Amino acid sequence: MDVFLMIRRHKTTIFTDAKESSTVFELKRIVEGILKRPPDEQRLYKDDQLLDDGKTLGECGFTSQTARPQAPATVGLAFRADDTFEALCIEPFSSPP
Amino acid sequence: MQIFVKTLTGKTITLEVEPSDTIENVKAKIQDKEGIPPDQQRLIFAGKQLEDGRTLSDYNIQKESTLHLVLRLRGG
Amino acid sequence: MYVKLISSDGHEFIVKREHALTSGTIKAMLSGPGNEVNFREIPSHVLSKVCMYFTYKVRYTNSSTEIPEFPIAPEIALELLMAANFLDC
Amino acid sequence: MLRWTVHLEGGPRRVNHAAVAVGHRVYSFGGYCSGEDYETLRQIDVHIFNAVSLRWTKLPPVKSAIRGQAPVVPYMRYGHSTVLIDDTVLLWGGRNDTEGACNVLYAFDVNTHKWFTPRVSGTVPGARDGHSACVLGKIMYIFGGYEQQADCFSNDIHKLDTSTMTWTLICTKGSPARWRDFHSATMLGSHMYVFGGRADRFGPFHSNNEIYCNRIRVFDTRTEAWLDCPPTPVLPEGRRSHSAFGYNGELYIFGGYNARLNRHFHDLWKFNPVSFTWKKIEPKGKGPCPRRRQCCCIVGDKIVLFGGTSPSPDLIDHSDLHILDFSPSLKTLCKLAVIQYNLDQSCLPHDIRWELNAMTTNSNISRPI
Repeated sequence: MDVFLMIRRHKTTIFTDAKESSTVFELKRIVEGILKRPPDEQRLYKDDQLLDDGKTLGECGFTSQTARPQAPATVGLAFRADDTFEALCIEPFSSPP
Repeated sequence: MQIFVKTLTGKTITLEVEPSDTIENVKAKIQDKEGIPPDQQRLIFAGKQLEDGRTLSDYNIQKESTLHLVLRLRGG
Repeated sequence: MYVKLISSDGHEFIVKREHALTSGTIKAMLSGPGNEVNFREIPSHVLSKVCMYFTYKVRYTNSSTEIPEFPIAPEIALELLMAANFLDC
Repeated sequence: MLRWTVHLEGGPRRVNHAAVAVGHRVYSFGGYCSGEDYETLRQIDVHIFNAVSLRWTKLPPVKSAIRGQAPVVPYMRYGHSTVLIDDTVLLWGGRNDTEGACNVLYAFDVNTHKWFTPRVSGTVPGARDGHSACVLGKIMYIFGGYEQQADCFSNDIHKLDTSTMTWTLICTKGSPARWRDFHSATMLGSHMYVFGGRADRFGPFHSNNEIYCNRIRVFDTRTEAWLDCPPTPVLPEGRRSHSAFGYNGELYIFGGYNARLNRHFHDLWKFNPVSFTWKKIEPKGKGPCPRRRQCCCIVGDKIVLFGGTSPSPDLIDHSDLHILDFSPSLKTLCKLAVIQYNLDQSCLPHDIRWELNAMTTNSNISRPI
């Protein structure tokens, strides 16, 4: 029912949750409240698949069983740069020794 | 006479007794066979508790009967 | 509503304030005298795992349904232990 | 979520003891152990488990206060109850193999460790073992047990009002819980929840009709009435000598023994009194082995479970201790991982190393038999 997410861009990671029935657009409104860019300036991705505003998270493939709080699913985020969008880029976390 | 004494768990002890033998005697023989002190033994036959004063013949316990043994629950 | 936790390598983790209060250390920092917290000694691969613990702990508190455990790999266990002790979580 | 986080050995080797938590320290009184002496004049025992350092200690023998007068201390016994009210443990009932059961009320001060026998009035309950005891405010409620003199199971409730040290046999309303022993009784709010225990299916006497109860019974201390309660579609197997404890408004039962099945248990069942429903709970980690007549005590969000008896791989008495943690911190989860994976601890800070040592070091009350 609930999906637990990491919304990731460059060196930014937002931890948040949402319903399977909530929309990609609603997800963009959460990003807007935090990172102060409107939804029309955002692209969200499941891996390399660009997500559409009107689709639910469930319709996008996110499921409660694979987006658990201790192992959240990653949503990629790209911002509009000037007239075009930046390439999706997520900086990896560091590594153990 | 050969009689049997069974706790509820399932252990069975065969005893050699005479109908003249008292219940105190039967508990004493159980102590010989199993090392259980008589004051920790409760004997039941036909749903009634067996008193130490009476003998086995007084309770209509014939050969090949089984008595039920209840033990003090020192370990709950 | 949200707070920002910055790792030693400069990753910024944005998490609900209520979830971040799972850490006694962060709770004290957010009520310091006179937002965001910078952790000069916790790297991102550890701090991301800590944030996952926050999410897990808040979601499953007073839960009795069978759930997966919180997974801790051998290669991270010592560092994660040191972060959990420092953060009091 | 809930997890067995500590398993330690070297504690008191006891079954049918009684215990209370005083802050972060568990006080354990008496109990039985095979091969040890329950016939000759012996003082009851007090062992203390510190739930922070994870260490057992034992109090020294009670000495005579004045010349000639015997030391004031209950004789060594099992099957007794202990409850805590403010700074006072009230110990009552139980028996040994020689003097039988006793019904003198004993009080033990948790700060001075002095024992006393307060003067009581009213109708003193008959001496017994395997009864339950619980408290609400200043009132201790005794229910059930096997009475030595009357030689029968009890279903009376006797209350001791510790403000006046007055015993009262309660004239209850409703249908009383069936006469039984080695049941549990647990206060949730003002209601006493009675679960389990050994009983007879026809009355209060042994008759070779032994049964194991699993229909929960509820006593309202305010109206002093046994309540008629709704059915429970799911319920645990009947058992005696489980532990019961109330945590966050719900009743929990662990372990015990069913003689009809000849089965020892290490299951955990949760009863929610509001919905009036049972649910079986599966903690993470390896629990205690199936056993009976252990003691459980609450310390914060953790249960300290220790002692008991179980069949030998013919019974063995337990000297071990388990901690069930309802809400493990990440530090606890990481300590367990470091231990499980056998990682080098020498580069950890000394405060963490002390915690790791505490949870991995046996005490020295006992040694393997």
